[PDB]
Amino acid sequence: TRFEDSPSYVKWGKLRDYQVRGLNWLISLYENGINGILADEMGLGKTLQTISLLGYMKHYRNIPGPHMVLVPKSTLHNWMSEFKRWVPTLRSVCLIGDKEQRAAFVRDVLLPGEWDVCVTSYEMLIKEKSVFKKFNWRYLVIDEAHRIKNEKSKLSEIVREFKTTNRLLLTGTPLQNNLHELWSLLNFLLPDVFNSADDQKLVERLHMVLRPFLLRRIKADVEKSLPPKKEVKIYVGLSKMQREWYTRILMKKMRLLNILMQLRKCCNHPYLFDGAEPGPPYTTDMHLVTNSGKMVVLDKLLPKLKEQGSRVLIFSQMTRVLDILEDYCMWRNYEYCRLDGQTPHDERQDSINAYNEPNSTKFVFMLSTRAGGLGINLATADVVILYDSDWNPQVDLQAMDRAHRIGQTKTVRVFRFITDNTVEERIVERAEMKLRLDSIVIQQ
Amino acid sequence: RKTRKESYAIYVYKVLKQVHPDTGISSKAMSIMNSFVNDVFERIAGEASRLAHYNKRSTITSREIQTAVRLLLPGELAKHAVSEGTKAVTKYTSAK
Amino acid sequence: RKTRKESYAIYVYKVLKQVHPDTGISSKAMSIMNSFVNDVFERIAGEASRLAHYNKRSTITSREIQTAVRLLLPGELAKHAVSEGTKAVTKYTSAK
Amino acid sequence: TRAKAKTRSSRAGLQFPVGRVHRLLRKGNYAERVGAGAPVYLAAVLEYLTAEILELAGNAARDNKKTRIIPRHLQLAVRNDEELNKLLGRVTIAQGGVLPNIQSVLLPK
Amino acid sequence: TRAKAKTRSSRAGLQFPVGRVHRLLRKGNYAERVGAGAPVYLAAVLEYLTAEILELAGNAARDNKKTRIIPRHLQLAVRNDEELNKLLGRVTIAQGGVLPNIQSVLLPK
Amino acid sequence: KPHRYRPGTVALREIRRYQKSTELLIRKLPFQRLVREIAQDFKTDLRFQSSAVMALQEASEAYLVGLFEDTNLCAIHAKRVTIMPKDIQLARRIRGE
Amino acid sequence: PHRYRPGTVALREIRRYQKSTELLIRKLPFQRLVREIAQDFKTDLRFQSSAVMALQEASEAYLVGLFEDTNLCAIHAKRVTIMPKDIQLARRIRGE
Amino acid sequence: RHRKVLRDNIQGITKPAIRRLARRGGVKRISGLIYEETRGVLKVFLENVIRDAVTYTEHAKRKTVTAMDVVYALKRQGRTLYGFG
Amino acid sequence: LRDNIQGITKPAIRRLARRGGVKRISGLIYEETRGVLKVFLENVIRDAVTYTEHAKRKTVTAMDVVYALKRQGRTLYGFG
DNA sequence: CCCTGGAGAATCCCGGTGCCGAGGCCGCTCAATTGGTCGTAGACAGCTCTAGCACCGCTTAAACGCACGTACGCGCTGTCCCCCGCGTTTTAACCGCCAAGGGGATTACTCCCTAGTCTCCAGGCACGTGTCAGATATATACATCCTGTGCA
DNA sequence: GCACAGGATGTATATATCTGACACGTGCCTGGAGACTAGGGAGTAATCCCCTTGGCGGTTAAAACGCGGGGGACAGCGCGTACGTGCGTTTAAGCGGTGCTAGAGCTGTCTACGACCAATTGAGCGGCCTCGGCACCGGGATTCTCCAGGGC
Ligand SMILES: Nc1ncnc2c1ncn2[C@@H]1O[C@H](COP(=O)(O)OP(=O)(O)O)[C@@H](O)[C@H]1O
Repeated sequence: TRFEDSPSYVKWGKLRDYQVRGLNWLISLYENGINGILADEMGLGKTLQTISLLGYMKHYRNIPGPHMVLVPKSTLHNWMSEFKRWVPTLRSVCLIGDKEQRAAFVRDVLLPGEWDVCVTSYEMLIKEKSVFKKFNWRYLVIDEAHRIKNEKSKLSEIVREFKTTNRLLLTGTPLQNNLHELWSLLNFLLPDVFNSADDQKLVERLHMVLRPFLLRRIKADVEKSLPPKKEVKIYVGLSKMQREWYTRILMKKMRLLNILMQLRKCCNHPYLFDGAEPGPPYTTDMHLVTNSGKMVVLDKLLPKLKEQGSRVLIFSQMTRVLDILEDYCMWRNYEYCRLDGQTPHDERQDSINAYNEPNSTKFVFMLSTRAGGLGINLATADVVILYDSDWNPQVDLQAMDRAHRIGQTKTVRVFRFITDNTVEERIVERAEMKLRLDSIVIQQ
Repeated sequence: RKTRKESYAIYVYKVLKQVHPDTGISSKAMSIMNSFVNDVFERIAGEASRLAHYNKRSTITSREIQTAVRLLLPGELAKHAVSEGTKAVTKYTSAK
Repeated sequence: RKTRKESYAIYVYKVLKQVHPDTGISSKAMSIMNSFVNDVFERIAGEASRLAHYNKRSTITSREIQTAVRLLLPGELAKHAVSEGTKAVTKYTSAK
Repeated sequence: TRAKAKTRSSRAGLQFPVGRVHRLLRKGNYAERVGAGAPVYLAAVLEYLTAEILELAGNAARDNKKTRIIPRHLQLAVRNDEELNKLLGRVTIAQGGVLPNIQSVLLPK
Repeated sequence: TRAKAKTRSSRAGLQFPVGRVHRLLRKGNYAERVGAGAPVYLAAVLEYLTAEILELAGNAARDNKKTRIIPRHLQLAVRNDEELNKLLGRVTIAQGGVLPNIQSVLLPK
Repeated sequence: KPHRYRPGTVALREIRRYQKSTELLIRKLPFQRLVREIAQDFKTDLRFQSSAVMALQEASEAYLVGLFEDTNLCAIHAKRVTIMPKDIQLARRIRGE
Repeated sequence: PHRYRPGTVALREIRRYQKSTELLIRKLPFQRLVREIAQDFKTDLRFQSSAVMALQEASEAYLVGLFEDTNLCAIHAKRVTIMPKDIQLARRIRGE
Repeated sequence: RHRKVLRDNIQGITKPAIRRLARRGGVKRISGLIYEETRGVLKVFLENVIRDAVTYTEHAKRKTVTAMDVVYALKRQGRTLYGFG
Repeated sequence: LRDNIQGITKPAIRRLARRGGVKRISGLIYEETRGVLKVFLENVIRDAVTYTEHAKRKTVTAMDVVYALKRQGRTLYGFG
């Protein structure tokens, strides 16, 4: 009883079934005067659905009101290109650059009022909050809505300060740690409906409450590809130096302030501590692997996988651990590619393109777990090694799906290294609780 | 409910309105004024206690306070402060 | 016979006989030593009183005295004085 | 019956807490006894000093064409006055700056 | 009956009066209460400082071929030791004089 | 050909500017790292408040400004315009440090 | 006739007076000066001999320290003669 | 087996910062050897103040240094500071 | 009384300078030194007279002088 | 243009005098002992807000390295007058001595001023809350350096 | 070799906007005021005698005055060097977030051990005498230094 086919304003393509039904849901949401969250996993055209919604609201309903889209800086060019490609009728402008460019833009394009859609970023919004305050915005779209999940944050406060008539949250994972984040998002959406702080008494009541405010479609509508991932947990034991340092840290000159943060890397590698490594000569020979159980298992596994399918991704939460891994790979004469927070943007693209060549000698790609900008199409890999585990299960899920992309043709192995009788067991238990909460709430 | 913290801010504000009716004062300047009052109080009280100990007494009187004021303040300030304190003591003892 | 005056003269003489067994002192030097003892006593006691007021206590203890000697004496003197004072307190606790 | 309460500050004509001064004197471990007129004298002295500093700071603020006193105005008032400069010689005022002063040999010629 | 009186100085093995120090602390308006170990600690510190100064002064008097310590010897001992010089930097010793010291520029070339 | 001020007019402009302002002239993060390094030698496992480091920075800047004033006076006494370690050491020696 | 060069006798006097320990000002003129200065603050004042001696000792020490600092200033100026400018610089750096 | 040191923390007080302090002091020309001397003087001053502050904190049976401790240390050194309590 | 600062003579000032460790003295030093001595003595005597008046005595004592010197930061050992 | 050779000053070595430090004796008052009690600080439990540790992203001001030119620090020289060493004459400090009286120091007595307690109430402090002063931006007007250029 | 005009730079001045901290209003509770009783501290009077002041005479060391000369202060000059000024590049500071835990401050309770207070006392410590040894004074013979003249 709604738009059953691709609209007329959309050019260069016909919208598929999931996006047309999502557009129908957004139209019904606007008609009923409700703001909602669109969580269509990671890559089934959420941008396309938002663009189609804006085109509908401009054409089929003669309301040319201003619209704002908040996006990460990395996605600005993609958003503008998509706006020019799919719905060229609307006028979309972007605010980027330093003070002179910002002032020139606001004086030339923004203030006169020829624009219809504004595609800015978080930082530019914080810089130009005073200028943006004046307009009476109609539609406020927030890509990667998990950015405002924490109240008392400046972005959330500023975005709530604004004056709007419609809102739309665009996230991939709404629930990450606890229901307070979901309440914050729903408070931004409908402050009147949700104003207080907070399987029939639960689960079902949550589902029936959140159903008219959420629309999620897991990556199973299309499928026909993407062999399922196999996850194996490998348990390792502390080496002698790891055991001694663990006991010394627990009982108690280097400072040990965050004891959990010291126990962590102590599980990763004692070489991260000052003075644990042997003397000044500073050689790299066989006392690096034997001093860490994870290193021993990794040295057993990597040659095996290289004789096997190879193309292994190693995700870690520590750049120091990445340095030690780089030293090990250089000793073993593998090909290591590194992607880190300190890697410049040009180097990132070159590294990913070189690792994704149709025939390349690259074997190990080393990434920081959260350094990815939710892109990085490493579809040529086979094995994902989580050297260290994060509290947030969604971060690990994204690390895994950087190799579980659409272009994948071979099933992926996820090797999760866990130390026995350490704090990593507590970390894994916390992650399991969070993942179970997220599954029972959203995934069902 | 946070604990009670005592300060001279109310009285400094009263004196500010007395001497410059259309004037304000920021919070950091209030902190500076409070610290100044505390420091001067401590100096005068310590000098008076030392005077009492020197003269082998156990009571801090207006004589001790006046002598401490004369010892700590440089000249014109000292004499004007002596006049002010004598006025206050005379008014206090007049009918109270 | 006038009033009685207290001095550390006999104790200073005992210390001098302990240190240099066959040396003497003059009246002026003894007066200087008495003044020094009084001055150091005043400094340490005043600093301990300030510490007690800062921490909102009501008692001067060996911890206050130790902190005061750390604050007032420089370096090696502070270390040796702390060692000697701890020794004295330990012996007084054991023997009482 | 019971007469209405009147503060010692009101009876003395002061804008400072004579009673709080008395309590602080008795709690400060200065002497075992405190006279009746000593808190009055001390409150009057503190009031005079505060009035002097505030008047000078307000004059500085009016010179800078502002109606709120800031630590810069307090520093400008404390300096430029010999009495208060001598009284507060060893005192540092947070973000109070320094007096404008350039030595004559450094001036161009 | 009553046991034989033993001085707290004898109990602590000190040559300085612990009871006198305790009375001075109580009469000095330093705090409401005084602990048992504070007089002992203070007496020990005073004894150590006196011993240090007397030792240095006796050595100086020995270098002057004298048997009595005079203010000149005390001043020499204080000013020739860095720690005691820092402790007594603002102190003038009567009839103590100055250290022999001439700047190298003033010596004949 | 390009415009250039004489060697010393920009210095006088900077003197006037920095004697007219009240801000802190030392970078907060480097100063905090220095403070923590110095506190390491006295006690490991030490934590600081934001007010403590601010007070330390204020006191240090005031001390250095006063020292520089005395140093400039000594340099002028030596019939010079450039301040030197000789002037700094003389100022410290006279002050008693 | 034998005549020493201009500066050898000065060095001899320097060594002699740095070895000695007595007062370098005349006691009766100093006492007259002290009494004259005391006439400004109170009338018919009486003094103990020890009070005048202590005042003279303090004056000697203060002037000796000031002259040391003045000599250092003169050496800094690449001079051997001390000057009122050197004295003023020493006072200003000291904080007086 | 990877290591990389950055710099001494005393070098964080930079030459332009020392120049700004000298400008506020009223200095026109600055010698090139002034900066190391100033760094040493600052280090000594901070060492004294921080030692006194840490002594106060240890007496209070605490592991956190407070503005009160800093103020008390400065008052001990004779450099009373107004504006922090 | 009057004309008493001149009782502090040039030979005495020279002896003080020699103990300070100076070789050559300018001719204008003596009046400057007399002024410095006057200001120092005035401060000390003012404080001592304040102490004596508080004690309600007609005599100025060495203890009063010592207390004045101590409150000026110039502690003197050897008089009480 | 340093090496003897005299003078002048400082230093070691004896011998006689004085007065002050070290010891010894008396008397009193202050510390040691014992007993009793209370209240302060140690110990514990719960809450809430900040600080530390390892990361990521982004923006942009500030540090950094470099080169050129120019005041300036620094050595060097000459001149002159000023301070210094020495001798002579004047002066008042120093020391011993006497004399008189003012005021410091002590004691006895008593009263009145402050500490401590119990009631009672109102003034100050934490908590909300609104709105105006000051910061910031933007565009002119004016005051300052700097240099080239004409001219006597 | 000077004095002025103009250009360029920086700085001061007006105006409009916006925000977050200051100033005000409210409840309540904790500390200040009111009235009263006890007790010891200090005020007052009187006495003693120590110490302070005043005066004098004789020595003599020290200050004042003058002189003759060399050394230091100060002005001028010349140079080559290190610092100021401006510019383009790079770095890291600063701001906004994640994820967790302990530290610290507060409020509120309990409880027990150490410090205060009082009565008795006996030994430690202060004051007064006394005497003998070290410090001091004076005198003589040495060693070192400093200055001048010249044959080095
Ligand atoms: N023309 C298209 N329309 C919709 N989805 C597409 C299109 N082309 C590719 N995709 C899918 O989108 C995924 C990545 O796109 P993404 O940037 O996530 O878009 P969105 O942010 O809209 O989900 C790829 O895995 C690909 O399968």
